[PDB]
Amino acid sequence: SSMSVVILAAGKGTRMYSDLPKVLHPLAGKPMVQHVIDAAMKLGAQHVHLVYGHGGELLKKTLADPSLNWVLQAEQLGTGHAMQQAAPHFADDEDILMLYGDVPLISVDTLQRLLAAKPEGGIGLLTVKLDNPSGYGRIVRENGDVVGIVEHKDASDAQREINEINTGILVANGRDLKRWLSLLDNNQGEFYITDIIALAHADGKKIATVHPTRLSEVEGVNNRLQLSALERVFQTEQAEKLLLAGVMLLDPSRFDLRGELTHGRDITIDTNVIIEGHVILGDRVRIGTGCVLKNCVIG
Amino acid sequence: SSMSVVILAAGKGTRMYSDLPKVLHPLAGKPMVQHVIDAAMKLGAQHVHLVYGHGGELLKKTLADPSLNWVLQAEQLGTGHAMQQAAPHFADDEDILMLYGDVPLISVDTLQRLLAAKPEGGIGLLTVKLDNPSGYGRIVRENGDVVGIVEHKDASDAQREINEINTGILVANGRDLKRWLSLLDNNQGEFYITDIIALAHADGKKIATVHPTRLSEVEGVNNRLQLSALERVFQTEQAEKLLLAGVMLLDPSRFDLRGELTHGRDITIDTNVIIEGHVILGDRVRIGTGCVLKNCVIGDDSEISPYTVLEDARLDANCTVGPFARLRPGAELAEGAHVGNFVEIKKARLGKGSKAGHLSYLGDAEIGAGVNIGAGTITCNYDNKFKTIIGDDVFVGSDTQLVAPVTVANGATIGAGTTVTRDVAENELVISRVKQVHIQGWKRP
Amino acid sequence: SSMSVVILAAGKGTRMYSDLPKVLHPLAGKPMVQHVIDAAMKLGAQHVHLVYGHGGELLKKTLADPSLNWVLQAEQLGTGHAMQQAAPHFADDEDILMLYGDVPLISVDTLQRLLAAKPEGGIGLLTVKLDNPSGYGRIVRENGDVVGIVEHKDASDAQREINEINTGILVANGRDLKRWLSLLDNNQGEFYITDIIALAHADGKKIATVHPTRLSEVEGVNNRLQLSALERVFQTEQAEKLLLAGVMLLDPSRFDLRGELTHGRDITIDTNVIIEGHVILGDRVRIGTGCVLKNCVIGDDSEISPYTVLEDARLDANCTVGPFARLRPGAELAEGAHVGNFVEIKKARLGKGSKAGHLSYLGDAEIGAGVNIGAGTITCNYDNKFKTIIGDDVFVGSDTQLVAPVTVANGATIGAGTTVTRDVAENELVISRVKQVHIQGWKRP
Amino acid sequence: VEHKDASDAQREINEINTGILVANGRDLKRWLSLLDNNQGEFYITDIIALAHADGKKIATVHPTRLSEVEGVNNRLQLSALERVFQTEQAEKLLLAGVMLLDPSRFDLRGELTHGRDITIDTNVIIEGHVILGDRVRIGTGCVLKNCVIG
Repeated sequence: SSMSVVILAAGKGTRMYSDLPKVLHPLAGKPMVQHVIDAAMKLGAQHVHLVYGHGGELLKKTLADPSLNWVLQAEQLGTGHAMQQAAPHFADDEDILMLYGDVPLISVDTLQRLLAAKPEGGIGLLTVKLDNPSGYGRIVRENGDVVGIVEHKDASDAQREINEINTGILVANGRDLKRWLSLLDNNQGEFYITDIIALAHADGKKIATVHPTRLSEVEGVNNRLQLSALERVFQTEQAEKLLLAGVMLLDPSRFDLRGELTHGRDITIDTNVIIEGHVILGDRVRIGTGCVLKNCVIG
Repeated sequence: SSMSVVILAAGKGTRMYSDLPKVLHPLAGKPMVQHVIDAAMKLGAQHVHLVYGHGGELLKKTLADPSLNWVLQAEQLGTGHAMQQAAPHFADDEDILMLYGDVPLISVDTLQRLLAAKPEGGIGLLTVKLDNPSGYGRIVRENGDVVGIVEHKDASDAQREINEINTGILVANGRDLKRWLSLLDNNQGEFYITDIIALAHADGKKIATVHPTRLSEVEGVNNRLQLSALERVFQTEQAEKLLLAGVMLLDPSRFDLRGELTHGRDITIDTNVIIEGHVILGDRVRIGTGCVLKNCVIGDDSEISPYTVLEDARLDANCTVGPFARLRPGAELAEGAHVGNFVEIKKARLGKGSKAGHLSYLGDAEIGAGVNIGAGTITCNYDNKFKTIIGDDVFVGSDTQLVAPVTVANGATIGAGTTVTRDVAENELVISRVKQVHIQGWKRP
Repeated sequence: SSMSVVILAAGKGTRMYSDLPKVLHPLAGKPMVQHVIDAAMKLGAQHVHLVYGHGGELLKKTLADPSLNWVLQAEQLGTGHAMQQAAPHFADDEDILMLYGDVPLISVDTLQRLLAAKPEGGIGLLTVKLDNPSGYGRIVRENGDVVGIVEHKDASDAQREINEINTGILVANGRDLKRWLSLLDNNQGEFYITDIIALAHADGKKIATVHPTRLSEVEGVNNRLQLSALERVFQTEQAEKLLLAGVMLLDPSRFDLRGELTHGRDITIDTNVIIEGHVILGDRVRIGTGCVLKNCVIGDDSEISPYTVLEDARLDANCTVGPFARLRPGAELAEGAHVGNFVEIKKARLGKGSKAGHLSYLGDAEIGAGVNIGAGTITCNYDNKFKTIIGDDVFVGSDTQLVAPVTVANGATIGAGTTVTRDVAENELVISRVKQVHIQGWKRP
Repeated sequence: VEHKDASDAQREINEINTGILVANGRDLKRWLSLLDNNQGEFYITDIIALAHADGKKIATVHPTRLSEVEGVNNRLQLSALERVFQTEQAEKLLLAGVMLLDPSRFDLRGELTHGRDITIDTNVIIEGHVILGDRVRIGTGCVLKNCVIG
């Protein structure tokens, strides 16, 4: 079928204390936002629309990627407003999926379930039930039926018990989406993207929901501590994939891959090895403690 | 107001198997007991009384700290007895807080709550409820009211369910405290400090309690395994504080700070870096894997490549050093200077945009701007030690030995494999040139 | 009493993707199966019978161990069938315990409980209750009485709730065992070892059960991820044992022991140290970050600075080595000797208080006391290899090449950049001195 | 919130409205005739939000027994309340010194004045106002209505 993505990446990463746009900050040595692009590419995303506020120039700079469709924005005034700015860019015959540049770990499977649980003329919505939901958007169901999202803000004591929350990731047809959008108000002062849920049950459409398989898939980065946790998660994952594919790591928690590792059979890698760029290792290679390999072929 | 502290540190750290007094053992490179002193200082502690049994001499030795009031002790015979020995030292108008030298992680907030929940003419007592309380002192309340402490020892099956336990940390007015103390018995054979709780509800005073925010604040060290757990806790804490303040750590669980780190903005530190003493890093500095920095200033935009060691060294902006570089005290790099692999620098300055790329040793050297130090160059500066000086735009060929004192003026060039004993003049070339000698068809052994 | 063991190790480690037999894969640098042998040895195991399918030749090869009794096997057709192949090998008067070559962490205590809870003419069976038992063999009890094992396969929804599962480890008398075995069927197509449980309650014998104290004792390795988890468990264990026995590890999760560590008192080991072979460390030794020590003796009070590698090397007391130093077999430091950065030592001795500080290679050398080896000194000892000898109080200038065989007597001095082919006499100075040649106003390319 | 329009999340709210409440007559006159009919009817429920509206505080106490707020819509419900009411009366007489040989087979429909050490056997009914003196015995099955027994 036909499908495009939009990556929201316009806020101020104030708590990063950085002169570099938050989304450009690297995870396993590559911009958070490239992980999201990469994933979009893997979906078959026909076009990728990137919405940004400040940081514009060196955003499009540090991201060559001449294939992208950039979308300017006044000055962060509404997450929904942002979604309006790209609205005129959605073909009516294509699905439009919404992602965030600071949520780098969202897996394809979880998105390629979202795109299957989308009800014709409706929304596919990603959700997660939380241990402690003590500050997020509640998923408000009636008979287990999604009707709309409640901000932790205006949430009755009764609602605050709603474990299940909004990841902010969702789908919808481009036509239907153009619709639901520019029919929303500003009476925080901003426009909430939340609303198009009730504004969809409004005109009698069904909003389905799938869950990500890992909590980390929907973890957002606001600061470096958060990013470092995601780095570790990402590295543990890579390490376990290499272990299961036959590479011996003498300590997978002291291993780092920042790129690609092609390997043959019966390789041993000791502690504190870092692999950057693209490394090709043949059969029966041994890498001792502390080695750094970047863009190497080892026979 | 007025407030003093007492640090108990008299027991035998037998399970440390050490010739060093337990409390002197370092946490993040500093004596357990100094963490406690430090904290006391941060309270405004007017005086600090330290009670010790054995280890006395090298205790007061390894702790200069001429500001402290030391208190000897017969030979560990009562934790309460210990508290008696410092009792005559408490002014009646001041609060007296009690801490232990082997509980290094106790936060100020937790103590500066204890000092607020102290009831006039009474005790402020720190407590913690335990997952498994299977061997500690129970807090015995009646209507939620603290009345006294029960040792796990003499504790009914019913009492043993009391989750909440005694940290051993508490407050009280110096006057009232002097009182409650020397009114206790020895009928374990010792005197329990526990008792002054009931001996306070005795004369109708109220004993309040606050809790520490982290369990680790009241963790005691009896052995090295315990100390290592606290080291990790302490390091995770520091690491998270640097992450939240804007420093990127590529793996905060493979990071160690043993001292102080002043930093600017957008710094990256890769895995397995250790920071000792006081390190100042400017904006946009990158530290690669495995580097150890001790008492260093690194200027904006410098890059420290993997496995580089620096101590008492200075880099201006835009310098590059490593991999496999060793900078010793006095090592100085001017703006945009480069030091490469297998290079050691001691009491030497390498001027603006100068390069020392490979296999060199530079000590006691003043080197100017735009200088090229070829691979294998050695300052042969030991015979005290003597000074080598090199001006701007000098080219030093590979495997040159500079025999100090020697001066090489600006624009001079030095051929490879040259020994330099005499001074070199501006733009002069010098080549230590011999004649290679030839045998034809030589049979190699 | 009398007791033998059987180690099952015949399956295909397909999910290891390896050309090496699964059980030979190392845990802390030694074959999984050797951990099991080791343990068997510690039981007093009179004989050890090892059952294998493929991988035979290099199994018995990579395992010298001429003490073992090998048992071939058609081609993995029954875990019970395997147990049949060794059946004719069990003496009727001895107990026979069953272990698996890919379960390396099984402790002696757990086996030396199994061997105590064995009912005369019956089975001692190791079991574990699981958080999630969602695929293993259930232990089926009636009145808490073991009657037989159910495969997750054929297990009613009701049975699938049975937390307790089969480790596959068990005991039995050799006589009784020979019995229960060859009375089983093949009607998966194979023969299940499971059955001899019901086939024991059959002839009215009691099958007892003990549990291992740690889940990891019965963890099986099918792949490398699993093996790495066991490596970490094993290393944490070793690290904690060293901490409790008095060694300070600055981060026990970045420590690795692959062999044996004998140690004295008050040793500090910083992060990312690896210990291989057998290492002996004296009192008060310090090992810095990143060091690798293999088969070394380090004397009291020595300091090994960061990123130093040593193998088959010896340091007496008070030596200092590193950072960035490389000691190879035969490297020996006498009391208070120092080796610095970018220095390699091979079959060489550096005598009392001698120094080799920078950028040097010393092999096949006998160097005396109080000797100064200048920066960049090389024993040019390869043309077999020849011996260089240097007495006491010798000064060797920087970038000297010592061309062996050569002898430099006591008190001699050698100028910088000197090639030494001939012997040097007591207190003689030698300077390989040429003449530096001068061009004025030279235009550098 | 009426059970009707109640989110799945709200439906977890255990605490419910008895429909009993207080308020000043002045304030009450106010809150009332400021309500709509847009079930078609006017809900008394509303004056709660229409009170938090003009910034007043609505407190709440609970009854000590569930039966205090039990409503009768049918006779089965009424019979349950009858039993509750009779158990209560019976227990009050037991605690005040009257022996009932089976307080679950006793019925008081009115008032019983009594003296000391009275025994009442099973299946006695007391109607109107009955006065019993000390040490009176009433056997099984008796019905007393508006009687004085010495």
